[PDB]
Amino acid sequence: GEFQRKLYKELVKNYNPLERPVANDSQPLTVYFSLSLLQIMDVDEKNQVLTTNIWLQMSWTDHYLQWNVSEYPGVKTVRFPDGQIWKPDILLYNSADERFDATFHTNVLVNSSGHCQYLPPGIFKSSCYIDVRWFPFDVQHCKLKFGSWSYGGWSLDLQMQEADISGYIPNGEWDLVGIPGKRSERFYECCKEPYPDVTFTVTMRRRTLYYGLNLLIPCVLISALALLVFLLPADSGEKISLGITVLLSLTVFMLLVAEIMPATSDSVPLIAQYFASTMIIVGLSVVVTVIVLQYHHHDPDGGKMPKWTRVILLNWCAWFLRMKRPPDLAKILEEVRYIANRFRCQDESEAVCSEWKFAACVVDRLCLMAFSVFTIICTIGILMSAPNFVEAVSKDFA
Amino acid sequence: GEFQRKLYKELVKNYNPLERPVANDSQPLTVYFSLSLLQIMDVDEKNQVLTTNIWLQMSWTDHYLQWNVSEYPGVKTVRFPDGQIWKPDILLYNSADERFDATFHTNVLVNSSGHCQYLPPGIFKSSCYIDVRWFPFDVQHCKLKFGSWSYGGWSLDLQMQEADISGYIPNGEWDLVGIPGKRSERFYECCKEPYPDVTFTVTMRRRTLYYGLNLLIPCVLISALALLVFLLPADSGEKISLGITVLLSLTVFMLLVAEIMPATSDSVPLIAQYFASTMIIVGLSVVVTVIVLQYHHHDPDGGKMPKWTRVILLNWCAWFLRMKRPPDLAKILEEVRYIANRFRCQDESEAVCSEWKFAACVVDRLCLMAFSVFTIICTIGILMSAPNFVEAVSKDFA
Amino acid sequence: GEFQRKLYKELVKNYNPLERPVANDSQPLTVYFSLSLLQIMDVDEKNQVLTTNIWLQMSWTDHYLQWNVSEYPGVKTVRFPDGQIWKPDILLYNSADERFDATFHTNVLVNSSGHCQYLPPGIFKSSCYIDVRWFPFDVQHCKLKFGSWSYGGWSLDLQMQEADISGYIPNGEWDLVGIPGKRSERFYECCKEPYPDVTFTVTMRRRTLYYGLNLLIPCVLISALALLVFLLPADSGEKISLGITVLLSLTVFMLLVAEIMPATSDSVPLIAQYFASTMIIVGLSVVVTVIVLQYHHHDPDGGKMPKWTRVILLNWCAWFLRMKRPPDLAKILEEVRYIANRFRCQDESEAVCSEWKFAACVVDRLCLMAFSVFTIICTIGILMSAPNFVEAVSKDFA
Amino acid sequence: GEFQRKLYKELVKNYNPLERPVANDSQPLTVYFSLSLLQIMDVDEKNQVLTTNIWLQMSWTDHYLQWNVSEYPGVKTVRFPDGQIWKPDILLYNSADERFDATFHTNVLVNSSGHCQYLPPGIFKSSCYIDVRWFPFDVQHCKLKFGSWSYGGWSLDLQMQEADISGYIPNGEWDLVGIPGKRSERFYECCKEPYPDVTFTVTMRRRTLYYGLNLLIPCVLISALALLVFLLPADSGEKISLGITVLLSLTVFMLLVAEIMPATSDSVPLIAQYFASTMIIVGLSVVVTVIVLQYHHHDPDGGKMPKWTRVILLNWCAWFLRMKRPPDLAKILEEVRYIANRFRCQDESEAVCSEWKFAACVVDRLCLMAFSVFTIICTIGILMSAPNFVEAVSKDFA
Amino acid sequence: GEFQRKLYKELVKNYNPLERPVANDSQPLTVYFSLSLLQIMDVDEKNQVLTTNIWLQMSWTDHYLQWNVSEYPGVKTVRFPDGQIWKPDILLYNSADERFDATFHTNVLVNSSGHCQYLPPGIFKSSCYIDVRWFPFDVQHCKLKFGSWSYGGWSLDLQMQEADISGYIPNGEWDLVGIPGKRSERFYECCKEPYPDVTFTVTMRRRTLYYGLNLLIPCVLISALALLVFLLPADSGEKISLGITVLLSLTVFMLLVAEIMPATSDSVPLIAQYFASTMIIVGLSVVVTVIVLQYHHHDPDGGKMPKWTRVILLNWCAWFLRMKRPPDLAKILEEVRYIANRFRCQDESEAVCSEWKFAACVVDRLCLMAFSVFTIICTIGILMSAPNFVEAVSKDFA
Ligand SMILES: NS(=O)(=O)c1ccc2c(c1)[C@H]1C=CC[C@H]1[C@@H](c1ccc(Br)cc1)N2
Ligand SMILES: NS(=O)(=O)c1ccc2c(c1)[C@H]1C=CC[C@H]1[C@@H](c1ccc(Br)cc1)N2
Ligand SMILES: [Ca+2]
Ligand SMILES: [Ca+2]
Ligand SMILES: [Ca+2]
Ligand SMILES: [Ca+2]
Ligand SMILES: [Ca+2]
Repeated sequence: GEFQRKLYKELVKNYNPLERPVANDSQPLTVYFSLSLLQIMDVDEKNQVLTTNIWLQMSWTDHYLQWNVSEYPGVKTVRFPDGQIWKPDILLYNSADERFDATFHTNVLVNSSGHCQYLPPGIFKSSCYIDVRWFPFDVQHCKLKFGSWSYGGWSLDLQMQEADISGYIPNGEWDLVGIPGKRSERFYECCKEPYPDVTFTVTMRRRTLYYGLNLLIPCVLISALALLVFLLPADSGEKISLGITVLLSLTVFMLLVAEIMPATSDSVPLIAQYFASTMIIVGLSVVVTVIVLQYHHHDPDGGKMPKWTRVILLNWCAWFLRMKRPPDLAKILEEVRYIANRFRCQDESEAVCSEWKFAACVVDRLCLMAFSVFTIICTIGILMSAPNFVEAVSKDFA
Repeated sequence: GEFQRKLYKELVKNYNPLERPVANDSQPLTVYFSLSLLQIMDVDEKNQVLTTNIWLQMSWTDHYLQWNVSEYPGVKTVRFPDGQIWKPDILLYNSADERFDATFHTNVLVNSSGHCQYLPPGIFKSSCYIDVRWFPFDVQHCKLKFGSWSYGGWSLDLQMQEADISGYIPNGEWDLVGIPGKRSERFYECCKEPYPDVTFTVTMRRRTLYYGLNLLIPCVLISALALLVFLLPADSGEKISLGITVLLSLTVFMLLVAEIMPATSDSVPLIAQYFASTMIIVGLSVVVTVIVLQYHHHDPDGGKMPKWTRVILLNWCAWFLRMKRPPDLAKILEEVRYIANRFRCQDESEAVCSEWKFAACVVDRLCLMAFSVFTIICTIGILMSAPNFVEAVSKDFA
Repeated sequence: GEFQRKLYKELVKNYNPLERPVANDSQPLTVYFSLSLLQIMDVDEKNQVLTTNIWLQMSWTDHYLQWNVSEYPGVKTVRFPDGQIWKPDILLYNSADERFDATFHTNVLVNSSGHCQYLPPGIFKSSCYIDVRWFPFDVQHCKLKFGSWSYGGWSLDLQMQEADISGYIPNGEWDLVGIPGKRSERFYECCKEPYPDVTFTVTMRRRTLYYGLNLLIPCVLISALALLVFLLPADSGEKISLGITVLLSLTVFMLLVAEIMPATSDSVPLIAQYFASTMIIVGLSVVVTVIVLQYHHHDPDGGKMPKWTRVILLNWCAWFLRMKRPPDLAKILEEVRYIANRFRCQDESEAVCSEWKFAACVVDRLCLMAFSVFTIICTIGILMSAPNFVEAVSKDFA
Repeated sequence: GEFQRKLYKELVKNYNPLERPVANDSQPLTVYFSLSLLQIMDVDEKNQVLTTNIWLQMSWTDHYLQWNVSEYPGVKTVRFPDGQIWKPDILLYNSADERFDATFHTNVLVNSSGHCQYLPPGIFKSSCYIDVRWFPFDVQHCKLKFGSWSYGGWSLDLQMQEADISGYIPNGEWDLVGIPGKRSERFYECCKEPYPDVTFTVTMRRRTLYYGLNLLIPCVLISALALLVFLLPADSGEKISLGITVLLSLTVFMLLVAEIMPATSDSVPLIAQYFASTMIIVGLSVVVTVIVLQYHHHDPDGGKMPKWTRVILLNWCAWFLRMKRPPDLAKILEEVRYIANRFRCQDESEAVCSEWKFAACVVDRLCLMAFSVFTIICTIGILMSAPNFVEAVSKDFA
Repeated sequence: GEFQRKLYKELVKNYNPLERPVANDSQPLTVYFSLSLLQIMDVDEKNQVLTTNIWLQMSWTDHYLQWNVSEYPGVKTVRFPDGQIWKPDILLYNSADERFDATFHTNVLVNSSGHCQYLPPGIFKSSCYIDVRWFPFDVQHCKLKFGSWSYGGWSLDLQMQEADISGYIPNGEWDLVGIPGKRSERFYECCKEPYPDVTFTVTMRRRTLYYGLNLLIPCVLISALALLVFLLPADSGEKISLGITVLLSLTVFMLLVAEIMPATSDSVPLIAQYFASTMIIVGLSVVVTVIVLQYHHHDPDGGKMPKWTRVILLNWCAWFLRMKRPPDLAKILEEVRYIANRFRCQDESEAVCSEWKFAACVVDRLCLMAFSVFTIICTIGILMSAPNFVEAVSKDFA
């Protein structure tokens, strides 16, 4: 209207969008900086970059944008686009975005007293260190460092307001514990003046329901299935087939864990050593199966069973695991004697083979017990060694 | 021409593209906002972002862009590019695009009465919560929240017009149920004035023909093939080979389901638990096969069959499943006696082995029936537990 | 030079780049629109977006850009960049690009008579419906809809010129049948004036040499190899091994077909049902192998062969498939009688087992013939059911 | 300084950045165009797009940018950014980049005589036809076509200077043979004036060390391992296991070759037919193994060996491949006769089975020789059929 | 304020942002160039491009931006955006970014003496040669070449300041040894004037903990498991099954190494030849297993054991590896003689078969020892042949 047009023409006249809108040129300009977290887009641990949707909030007082409400009836707020009024140069210090700004420049509301208000949105890409030591029971502290690029503490001092949690969309993968912030002053050995900045520490923890059901339970079931080799009879030649097939199945799980894990080489991930232990147990089960088959397929009278081997396997382990089984009339006679002698020799050889097979079965059951104990101990210890494991289980699975 | 050039030179003179084109500066400016959905580009459930091709429609009245048709014959409409006339700052609140605008700024048609008209296109990227609880029988309600960034209800009030469905290209993957909208007013504890906005809720459901034929039918056939282990004779040593190979085949299906599913950890997807049940059934079939082979390859006289084992397997289950099968003249005689005695002992051992093998076959058939029942029950229950399953089947497969 | 500088200074003076360059402000401005297709970048059937390299061609007459050649010797053409002279706002209606323009704005040549000429290049991203019903023997009709955004038929009427095929780089994957176009007028229930637009329908067909050699021939060979199970003797326990391994091999082909196919759920792709039929045949071969092994490994005297089973398998199918094979002196005698009686019983059991094995071989050969017939019929019928299959084969493979 | 500021203020005055800087407006302006290739970023054969880092070099003479060195001491060169002085509109005709320009606009150095100099860098994306007929022994001729967009030969004629090879970073994958160029004139049937352009043909060949060690040697070793089936004895039932496993291993190599090859359907790649031949040989080896096992597991007296079969396998092939192996006293006698008669019958059956097994071994060795010859011939012929194969081997492997 | 506005209005007046701010127009302008490395984003060896987050630091003296502090109380620093004051055109020469600039243009602080200060951030993408000869024990020297685009040494000479390591975020994958820099002058055969530039050589080494635990240890364990074939008895037919399965497992490791390695064909990577040696050892183990099974399954009296074969295997290798095992009354007699003669012949054949089996076992143990030695030697030699292997192990694993 008439009054709004007159006000807009009056305010722009003799206004420099480069000068700091202070009335004395020496007193610092107080700028209240805060943000409003909306959602966490994707925590890319591969490149150690955090992508978030954040609405910044800046509020300062302008001395040259003040008018009288009575003299200009009706109009109470004026908005200026970029390049028309002075704005603070606050931007993310650790921004990993290519543009390095990642802010949509909107208008700046101005009240009758000149109190400007700036709410620039944007999909920020911060760069924070991401440790995967306790993956997937992981808690991350990503930091957003905001501050004026070319203003000191005696010209533009930052004042902090608490972040706005209201309106935050809950990310499925990550749970937001909170976003505490702190205002800090950095000094240089030039001028003895502060360089304040406002930094917000995004504290988030990873949810383990999806990662659990996709990596932990399948691994446990696969290891328990690999333990089945010791129950198959040695007569059927499919023991090492099952062992090598279950190890081949674990290979693709190892590949998946490698593809989802970063290339960080500062610590060993918990799930990495868990999978390593599981695959090592499977390989040792394969070796044990080879030994058991070597015992089972022992040549008749091809060797002598050692006394220690007997007294251990056939007695002590048998009792421990409840085992129980450890003229022409002369020529015809001389000819028929050989058949029965050969049959007796075959029976003795069969008895020796039966002893060897029972020793193999004893080794099978002993290794079944030992590997079950090892698998249970390794799984429980590795899973419960992670901090806040009980909290994550009670909050995800329950 | 002459008249059009004169009109363009007259309208621009003494015009501020920053002022709101109201005649009183206090009466609110009515802006009619609506959109025209064209197609759904891609529903990215991984990042919970919806990509759509939308033509916005804005219509307001400008007081300073009115002329006389008689005084300017021929010209009835004038178009101004960005930065030359005032436009509303309506933009998507929950836009996940990096630019946060995602609108191609076009010209604004102006009638003789000053009624402006704005139709900015753009590939919007909204951020909506996407639940995968009932995947793939899934219905999504994605929300598009539009509103003025820096205008209240007493200066620029939004009026809603129904979305334009005409011209919508049917997306292959998703079926558009509809796009209802609502106008809501948000109040602050500052000024007791409304802050209206227009939000459109895109209601879409996923089609299950592709997902069905790629995930459900192959899984059913794979489970039915895994059930074949109980039909193979135990004489051929290829039972656990088939079982472990079919489980290895299910492993890649699990990997695919993990790759197409988001990392959301708020609920267990229906197809996720379906695949888990199928693979658990396959693993239990492998365990049962191990038990059956242990029964089949039982050493002759290496143990005693328990009385309960006999009375169950060889009688009750046999009847339930229709089983039927549960001087020198003295020396020659003494020598030939041993051969027949050994043959009789071998025959008795063979009879015991036959009893054990029949018990193994009985267990095989019992487990075949039990696992067929379990697979059918699990598949039917999980598939029919999802809401609107019948609608999706009748609309996709028929 | 002097004359060119004078002409440039004269033309710009009193020129508005916003007015339509018509001499009467009521007669429509004729704009001749045409394009010049250069190459097809990538037909992304996943998102139903077509990417092409197109040089647009626009020609209109400007009334205010006319000068005298004699008065300005030497200079015959003047070029103005964007924002200096009026240009039509023609753009792709169904553009799926984020910028929605995808045009590099070049200069506009102007002749002495004011006939402007505009050739803006650009990598357009159109959105066309892509059906995969007859994949890979597929013919696509993608549509490029061009028209003025904010001009009617009484101010800027579009005139169509045929597309320029000369200079088109032949895309390897797709063969360009042609690009016919049509000019259509859309009417609104407001003003009874046309809204013309020029739309070009890109008609292209997919070449099947690469898709053939990568998907069809390997599938045929894999199915023919799966047919080999019926030729292996049942004595060697590696039948179901071969069957399950060939099915596992087909699994990755199914995964590839799923990865290259869109998520469209409006029709079943031809190659999809072809692969489904092949894998179903392989699974049925596995089931048949299980049945054959069940027949082969039949216990001696563990059951009675049914009369119908005999009269079918051992006679009718045997003839159909040319099968041919369907004091102390008393004690010694009484003792030796048992050995020969046991041997006779073993021989009878061996004869019964031989009958069962011959029945298994007969079933093997019958199923070999039946599955060969089924595979041939399914492959030929599915491949030849597609339209223009003969054209694609004669144009790709020959 | 003073003189530089005076010169800059003088040159800009009465200067139009739109006019061609010629002194007569009819004589053509000579522009010397050349480029300086730095590196080849990536040759994307999938989309037939070449990405290169190129520094363009343009030099023309400006008539209005001449000053006196004595009158302006110290200053000898002036630089103007974009939009301040006239520049040629030379750009890549076949640019596949979305922006279609892909040039970073820098300043233009001007000497005292007005000789301008322009060196705009940029990551160009040209579109060249890429044939994969002789992959990986491939030589590509990608073309970069540069020319003025809206200038003829009588206003702006292009003069060519040889490309600058100095400073070219050697790309690891591709070897740069050279970049010859040619200046050509295109005529239209309008005006009988040339339209010159400068095109540079980038001639590059692919290095085969990486592709060799990753695709050729592994394939050769895999085929040689597949040849081992004929050496395994038929007693162990693991022949077809090895054959089908090696074929399954070749399947992933086929998948890799498909993933690295474009979708071009104009010719069959050399490595494609090489892999096809290798996999066909493996499949034929599997079929031969099936035949050999059918011969080996032949039922005793289940058929008659044909006379031709005998005279070939047991004699001619045996000699060719050095094979060598082709009252109560009556009752007891009548009872014991049967045992020896049965043993004699078993011995005759064993002799027949031994003949069949020797025939199977003869077939095994014959097929070993034949398949070794076939594999060697196919590999050598396919590898040496490619042109410049010897050059690529001597330059990569040596 | 008043003084700041007056100063800003005074400085801009009669200022040309194109002239070099020197007081004599002949003396060179000293520009101090330095950078501040923050983090290494990703070292993409595939395209030989290095992505880093770098804050540039430029400092020069401006003659026209000097004012009096006393005359303008309070204001001590003024900031000008892009296009308002002269700035050096320093940019990365070897930038591989599409924009080629990759710098966020910020304000330029100016002191009372005119000493400007420029700190433009940006995510630079340099192009450096990346050799993978010693992967993963790799040390890279990537070079960042900065220099003025269109200024010589007599107008704008570059002065170098050491790079700022403080504030560098430690990248997980790469360890930063240091970033030494050097200032060099390039001369042309035109003018005998220097063209200085400042280049920083980023020296970084790859950490081997992740690559170690994912590629080296699994390969060692897989090779050691492949060595287990020689321990399995030949009676169980699962030797070549284990060998071919472990080779199939190594196939996916080869695929992973190919996917993570660049396409460079100038040298053979260390891990590439390591994996090649491991897979060659596995293949040779498979061949040895085939030979061993051929020896084990030798037909009775189907050939004669060579004298050299005996004296080697059964004696010398047996001792080397501690092996130990290398009227009617006439008719009945004549009938019973045959049974014992046949049994004696069978016993002799069994003895020959036992000799062959012992020879096979001797070959098995000899090959076990030989392949263990070969695997150990190859692994140790290849791993320790890389330079700084001990440093990388002591710094990553310890
Ligand atoms: N999560 S991970 O870091 O990617 C990962 C997962 C599993 C795994 C490793 C790494 C390697 C580190 C330790 C052993 C090695 C491997 C293995 C291979 C063969 C056998 Br027999 C036994 C064990 N197991
Ligand atoms: N769709 S999914 O969420 O990716 C998915 C699919 C299948 C599946 C799971 C997850 C895991 C969760 C439950 C068991 C576990 C796994 C499994 C592994 C070995 C055996 Br023996 C039996 C069962 N089955
Ligand atoms: Ca993530
Ligand atoms: Ca999707
Ligand atoms: Ca495609
Ligand atoms: Ca490539
Ligand atoms: Ca990397």
